[PDB]
Amino acid sequence: ELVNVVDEKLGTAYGEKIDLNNTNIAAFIQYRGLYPTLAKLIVKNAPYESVEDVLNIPGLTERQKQILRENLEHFTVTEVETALVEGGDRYNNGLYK
Amino acid sequence: QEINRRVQASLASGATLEEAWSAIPEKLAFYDYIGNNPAKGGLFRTGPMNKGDGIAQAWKGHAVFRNKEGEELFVRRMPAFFESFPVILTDKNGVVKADIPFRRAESKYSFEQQGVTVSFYGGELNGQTFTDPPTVKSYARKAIFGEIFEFDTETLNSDGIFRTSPRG
Amino acid sequence: QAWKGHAVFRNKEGEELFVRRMPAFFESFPVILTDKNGVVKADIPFRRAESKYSFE
Amino acid sequence: TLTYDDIVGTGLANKCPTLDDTARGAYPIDSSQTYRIARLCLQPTTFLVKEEPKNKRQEAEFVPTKLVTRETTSLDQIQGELKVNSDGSLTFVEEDGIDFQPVTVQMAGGERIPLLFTVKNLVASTQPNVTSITTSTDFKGEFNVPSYRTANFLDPKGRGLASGYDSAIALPQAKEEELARANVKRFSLTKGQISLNVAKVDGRTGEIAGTFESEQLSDDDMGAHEPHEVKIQGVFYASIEPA
Amino acid sequence: AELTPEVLTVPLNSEGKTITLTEKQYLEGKRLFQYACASCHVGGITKTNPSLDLRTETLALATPPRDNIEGLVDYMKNPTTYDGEQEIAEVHPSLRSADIFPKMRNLTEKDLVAIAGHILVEPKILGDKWGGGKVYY
Amino acid sequence: QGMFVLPFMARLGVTGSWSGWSITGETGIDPGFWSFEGVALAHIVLSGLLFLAACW
Ligand code: CLA
Ligand code: HEM
Ligand SMILES: CC1=C(/C=C/C(C)=C/C=C/C(C)=C\C=C\C=C(C)\C=C\C=C(C)\C=C\C2=C(C)CCCC2(C)C)C(C)(C)CCC1
Ligand SMILES: [Ca+2]
Ligand SMILES: [Ca+2]
Ligand SMILES: [Cl-]
Repeated sequence: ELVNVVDEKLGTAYGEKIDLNNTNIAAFIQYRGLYPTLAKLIVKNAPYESVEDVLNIPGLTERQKQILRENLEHFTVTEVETALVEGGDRYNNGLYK
Repeated sequence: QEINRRVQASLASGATLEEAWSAIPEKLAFYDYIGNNPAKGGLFRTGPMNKGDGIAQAWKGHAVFRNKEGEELFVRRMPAFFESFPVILTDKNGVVKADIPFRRAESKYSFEQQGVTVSFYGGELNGQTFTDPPTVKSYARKAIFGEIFEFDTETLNSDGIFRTSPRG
Repeated sequence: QAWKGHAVFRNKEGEELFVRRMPAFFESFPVILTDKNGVVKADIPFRRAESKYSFE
Repeated sequence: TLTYDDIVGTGLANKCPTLDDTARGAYPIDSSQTYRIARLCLQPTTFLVKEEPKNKRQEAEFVPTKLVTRETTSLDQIQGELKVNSDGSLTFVEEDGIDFQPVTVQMAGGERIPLLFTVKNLVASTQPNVTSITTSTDFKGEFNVPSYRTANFLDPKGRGLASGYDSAIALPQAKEEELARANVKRFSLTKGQISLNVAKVDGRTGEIAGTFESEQLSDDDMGAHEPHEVKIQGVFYASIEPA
Repeated sequence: AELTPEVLTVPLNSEGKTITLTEKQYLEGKRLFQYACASCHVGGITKTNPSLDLRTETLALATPPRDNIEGLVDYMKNPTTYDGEQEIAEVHPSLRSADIFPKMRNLTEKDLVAIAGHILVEPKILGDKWGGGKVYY
Repeated sequence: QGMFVLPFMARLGVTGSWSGWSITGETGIDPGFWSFEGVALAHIVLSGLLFLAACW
């Protein structure tokens, strides 16, 4: 029984929040302070077992940790979907304006 | 409009939703289906309407769409002009609540996100509710055509493409 | 698509039985099984009421 | 030393560097030192595809094919860590580079077999106690083969995985079930295998060259049909460096 | 509809203070924006980086906030990334890089104020078209 | 497969196609010009030239 996996993923938390494991990087422009620096570190250090695990990225400043903490309510994680992360699509998903 | 008038008159007299819709004659629902619109054909699409969408077997009943909050959603109907048409659902005031997205990466209205559901009243599917996004989408795809019917596509090797009527 | 293999027929007693082949002449042909000496051992009967050689 | 203008349009840009016949030396591995491959290059010379078995269910053979996508085939500028393991074996961990090429080869009878020839996320290891890389060293490992098309790819009727229609809109009222494999796009991810056989070593410069053979699946057109089995053969080059 | 004083009233700073631009300031703003910025920001998007647009909410969520005259003028003097982390005058037009972006050399403080006012006022007129791209043309 | 002239071409040594297959089940053979396609083409061209001569 065949499933469209992106559509399926949209019914998970991926469709409601920024999925640190899957969401394209431009999504971090939605909230203050995440783009491009933290966004780059987050995508680079994925996947994550839990949202809070993002705080363990090496090299972070205290300011950065605090921003991450203020925006955790906006993050989620789901299983890595190959279709969303191959091809470097997390950095450029073929979508502009 | 006439179908809705009859259904409203049915609800007003105390009928349940299911009863109200089951009282709708199948013939009338069949007139409210774009496959019977004579402006949907093709010059070289030869033969009877049946060779296209198939021999109509039965009305499935009226498809009612709802989101996770339980607000009733309405599929935007395909105008005759369009050989193909997107799938768009709005609330009663025409505000967009759900769709079938083309690009997914920035989708905000997927049926999956909005938890769109469908329940059927009247016809073969009376009383049934489907919540799995693939099936609800399928019925939405059919709902752009209006009332949804079961077809025999096997008997005539129907090809699935609308043909015009003797009127056309 | 593929060969199914060589069919070998046996009765309850275990004697190998051999299907009588259709000659080119016959558009249709009965199903008759004989032992190695050509003695009839089994068939698909037409009339059943007095069948004595049915596969069953 | 050749410039771009010397190379452009000759075909040489698709060739891996070679080492001459005197290069049969040995490159010492200091097990206390960390190492990198600064450039790994793979130039395929033959593409073989396993014919689909007639139904006899004997051993289906790999048959030759003709390359039609021209000299666009080599993997190059690949780099990564070369770990020294506790048993003295070496493991290459691919990090990055131009580690894939789309390739179409054409079978006897005209059938075209597109594939994603790749060593993406390669993990290849040697035999134990490799105190030096010599013409006797070999690397063996596996890699990832992602879908030949990525998620945005739209088929000719506009259907796709991460974008596109989710139905056959030209057949608005056909029964969906028979068309499901085509309507519903799926993203493949399978494993490939590669052997690197060192044939040449310059002990002084850290360059090694040899032959390779890889095995992987071809394109499945986002799940519409069964992929073919492919075996790729060619030459390779790597420059080892302390890092 | 008219270009009223109210349309032309935009946030001066983050502290609730506003400025009402004159019609002549708005026209100057349009003109200078076309002259120095539109090559990349035509219609409020960004051609060399479409992820970032000039919509007011987007500007509001930038660091420091840019949904005001002060923020934009400063951006035009000392541009940063959206999070404020690195200064990008070297690859983006500014007074500070007026040497490498020569169109910025004759731009005065008054001009920067006019441009800022165009950027904030235009979405008040054009709505979703501003920063909308081709979808909204 | 209901092949009629094909067996006559094969019979006299035309066994391969330009497309790479052979009727003996080989792959990656180069039959040269005289593949089945080449025979067909030669016959077509011959046909045309005979047409012109007939006209003359
Ligand atoms: C008023 C005329 C008329 C009409 C409206 C119909 C309408 C109907 N016919 Mg009937 N039909 C007609 C005459 C007509 N027919 C005639 C005279 C015959 C005898 C040959 C038939 C035989 C017939 C059969 C056998 C069948 C129908 C069927 C049907 C239906 C299928 C229509 C079809 O597929 O169209 C197809 C129409 C076209 C593809 C358009 C043709 C356009 C032509 C080829 C253009 C020619 C261009 C010209 C050469 C240009 C010259 C240029 C020069 C001046 C320079 C349809 C309801 C079918 C049906 O379903 O019945 C149950 C059915 O099976 N019809
Ligand atoms: C006077 C001229 C210009 C002004 C005032 C201007 C204005 C702005 C503003 C306010 C931003 C911040 C976007 C945001 O925070 O949402 C921005 C971003 C950006 N603009 Fe300009 N624009 C101008 C011209 C140009 C030109 C000519 C280019 C390119 C050649 C350009 C390229 C960019 C880029 C690349 C960004 C985002 C860079 C980053 O954040 O890392 N702009 N612009
Ligand atoms: C040897 C060789 C070959 C053989 C060849 C052949 C077989 C060929 C033949 C030949 C031929 C077969 C030729 C062709 C011909 C003739 C011509 C050269 C043409 C012509 C005519 C004309 C000139 C005419 C004109 C006109 C017409 C068109 C019309 C009307 C008028 C007129 C009459 C005037 C082969 C292959 C085996 C191989 C090797 C060897
Ligand atoms: Ca069919
Ligand atoms: Ca060796
Ligand atoms: Cl946006």
